Amino acid sequence: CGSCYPCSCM
Ligand SMILES: [Cu+2]
Ligand code: NA
Ligand code: NA
Repeated sequence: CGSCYPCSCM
């Protein structure tokens, strides 16, 4: 990250 920080959704 994003809205799943820390990822892997990115
Ligand atoms: Cu992330
Ligand atoms: Na960031
Ligand atoms: Na990813």
